[PDB]
Amino acid sequence: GSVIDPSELTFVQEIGSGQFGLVHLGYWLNKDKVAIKTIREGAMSEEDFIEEAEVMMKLSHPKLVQLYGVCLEQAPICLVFEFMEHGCLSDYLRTQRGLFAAETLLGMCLDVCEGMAYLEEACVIHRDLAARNCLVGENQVIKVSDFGMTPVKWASPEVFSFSRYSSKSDVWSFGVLMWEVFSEGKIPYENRSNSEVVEDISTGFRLYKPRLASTHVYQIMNHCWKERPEDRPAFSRLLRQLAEIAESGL
Ligand SMILES: COc1ccc2nc(Nc3cc(C(F)(F)c4ccc(F)cc4)nc(N[C@H]4CC[C@H](O)CC4)n3)sc2n1
Repeated sequence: GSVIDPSELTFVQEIGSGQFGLVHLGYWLNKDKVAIKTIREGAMSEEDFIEEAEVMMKLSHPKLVQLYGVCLEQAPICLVFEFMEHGCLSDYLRTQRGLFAAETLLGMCLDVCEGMAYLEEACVIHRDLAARNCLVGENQVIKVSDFGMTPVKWASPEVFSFSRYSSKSDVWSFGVLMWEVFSEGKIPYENRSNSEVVEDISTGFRLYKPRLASTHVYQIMNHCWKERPEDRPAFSRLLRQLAEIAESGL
């Protein structure tokens, strides 16, 4: 990827403050609107932070966020991404609650599923798929973000007990992301501790069917939440199941 000099960035407004660093609305070259992600000094190594960018810069799909480049010269170092006009999906769903047709919500799931099928094919495991790590562009296009990395509520049981990450553990997470979309940004397992969530899931409890989700939609969420990873569908199959409902039973 392209190396960006710090002098080429204009920081306009701080919009986010995470564990791994700050996010700012900015401009590159006084031209392109960008989301600038500054590393949090100490909280993560520059090597790892940079390697995430490298991974991302060679994964090209319409439903995966893109970078303009990396700014290494002046610490704190940063990644420079394209600016997604409507911010993160979890917040978007929350602020637009009541203004969504079920068809639109299904389309958002489809967008995320297309990007995840691409990642799955590339043998790239996300590890932290959640509405909070998806972004909203124009005409409500959803892109997957933060997908180049090396939250118990989105973790499959084999992940929360044994750290067995896989594309099928991403599918469990996608099921929870589907629940977030159809509940229009509710927090899954609200006010429950990790111990309680683990126990509930190990018991057979699953997130309740949201009002805007049809029976078929909920059947698909549940297939993502099967106990054994091998009983869950791959993203490339989920994509077509989700598309078939868009015609039939919403
Ligand atoms: C991978 O990092 C990236 C890449 C691109 C990108 N684009 C972004 N755009 C916006 C736009 C707006 C907005 F202001 F235009 C906006 C806000 C609310 C709303 F309802 C509608 C629009 N808010 C935000 N907020 C951030 C979301 C992600 C979070 O971790 C940090 C805050 N990002 S972030 C980003 N990160």
